[PDB]
Amino acid sequence: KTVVVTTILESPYVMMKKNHEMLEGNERYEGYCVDLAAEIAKHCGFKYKLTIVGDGKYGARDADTKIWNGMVGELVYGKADIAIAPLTITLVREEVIDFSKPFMSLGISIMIKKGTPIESAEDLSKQTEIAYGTLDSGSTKEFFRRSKIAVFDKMWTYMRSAEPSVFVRTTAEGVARVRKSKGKYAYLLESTMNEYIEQRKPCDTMKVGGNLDSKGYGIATPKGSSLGNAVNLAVLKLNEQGLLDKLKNKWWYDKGEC
Amino acid sequence: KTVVVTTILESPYVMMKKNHEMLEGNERYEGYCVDLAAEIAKHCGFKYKLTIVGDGKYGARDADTKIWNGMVGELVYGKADIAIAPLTITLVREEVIDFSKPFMSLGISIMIKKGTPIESAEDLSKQTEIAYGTLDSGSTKEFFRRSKIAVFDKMWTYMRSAEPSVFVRTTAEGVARVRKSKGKYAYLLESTMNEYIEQRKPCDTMKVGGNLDSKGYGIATPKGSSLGNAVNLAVLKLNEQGLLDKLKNKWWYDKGEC
Ligand SMILES: CC(C)(C)c1snc([O-])c1C[C@H]([NH3+])C(=O)O
Ligand SMILES: CC(C)(C)c1snc([O-])c1C[C@H]([NH3+])C(=O)O
Repeated sequence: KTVVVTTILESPYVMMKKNHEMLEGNERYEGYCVDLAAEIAKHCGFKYKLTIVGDGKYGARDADTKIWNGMVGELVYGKADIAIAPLTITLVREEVIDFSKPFMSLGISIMIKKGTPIESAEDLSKQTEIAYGTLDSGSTKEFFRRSKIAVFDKMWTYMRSAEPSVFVRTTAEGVARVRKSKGKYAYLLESTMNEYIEQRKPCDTMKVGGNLDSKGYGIATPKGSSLGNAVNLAVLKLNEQGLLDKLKNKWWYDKGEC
Repeated sequence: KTVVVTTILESPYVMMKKNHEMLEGNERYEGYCVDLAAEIAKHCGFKYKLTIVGDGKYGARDADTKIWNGMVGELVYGKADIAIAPLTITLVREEVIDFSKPFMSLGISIMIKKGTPIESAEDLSKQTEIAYGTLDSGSTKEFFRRSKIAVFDKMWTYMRSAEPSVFVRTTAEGVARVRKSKGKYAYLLESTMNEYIEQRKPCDTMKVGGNLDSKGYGIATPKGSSLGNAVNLAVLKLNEQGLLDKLKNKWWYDKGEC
């Protein structure tokens, strides 16, 4: 009866509080999605337990074993009742799980270290001196892998063949790579995360150019779950009340460092 | 030609240095195994690259897919040339990878919060008020799962059926659980790690009683790797020179906090 929430450690959506070893249950975490989960639970009238996804993945269907991993897999195989995280709504996932209307809009974007002579995806695709990649798993990588758009196909061809690998395991690694590469590495990630990092010291990164696409994050539930309807209505209510905007401002700008 | 070393983040064997985002390659890590790897490389005359195992696992053969995971899998499938970590030498693993003679001896042991009325495995097995478990994966769990020793069989029966789960994902979680349980949780882990934690503030934990078994950690290489022989001779030389003891004292006691 206690709703099991699967989420993922991804600043500023879900983070461990300072000296968390001394805290219990949900009180161990904080962030945009922690606040969102509380608001949704409050609106839908249920108790919940926040759990961090085991493999630390968002969700992808293995070609080899066909087994969904990450938060999507947790829902598909009945391990969790709802996923509250920066989980991108995609066609492939929509076929196996349900998504509420978007609680946040974003698009793939380019992160560069300030000073890098790049302002668009076309620019990256037309040169080789500045390397570029994405999270080694996730919707961003999948977008490039499945895209037939000329520029993105060219970018994907390069990325999947680049050696050393241009892919990273976490956002933190992607950021560190941009920073330590002296402008020789550009990172492709979702816009709202790009905007978040822009506000983190040493304030040496920036989002450049427009977004490569447009999509959103949604609250996910198992396909056909009765919880889906109510959660979707809560997201809409929260959006209309301005709560969603308040949360972004709180975690992105109020706590900004630049 | 550069030896790929697979290891795992497990204090004090391998740890991220303070403000590591600003460091490159092997310089990002420190610890007992980082030092050991350097000594072995120096003795065998090769260059190497330290890499953290992807799934953060030691190594187990999935029953379902039969696919080895963790550092053992990295060696089995040819992703790494050598594993330098607190990898326990077991019969099952010895059948698929090679191990040098032990570079460290240890045994499964009991970790309790000071004050807990427990001094042995028999004591734990004869009561229910104090819960107890192990790493959710690894040689310790496997020992209990495969054991036919009366006391350990009884302990395993309890552990695999206990609800909530008595298993943890990491040593850190096992320790935090012992500490936050007010003596209501005992943790089963290898002795040298138990001894390490004993030296960490708040100095509220302790190893109690004798060990449940006797074994060791070995440097692992792919089955039949030419690198195995030389690495084994290096471990023996390093042991005879007192280097192995120096490293333990350095990371356990010299840096002790109790
Ligand atoms: C970690 C973060 C959410 C910022 C990013 S950046 N590029 C991605 O593919 C992702 C993961 C994606 N949203 C997903 O749900 O798979
Ligand atoms: C993490 C640490 C090495 C202390 C422990 S404690 N109990 C275990 O099973 C392990 C893992 C084990 N050595 C292995 O190689 O699987």
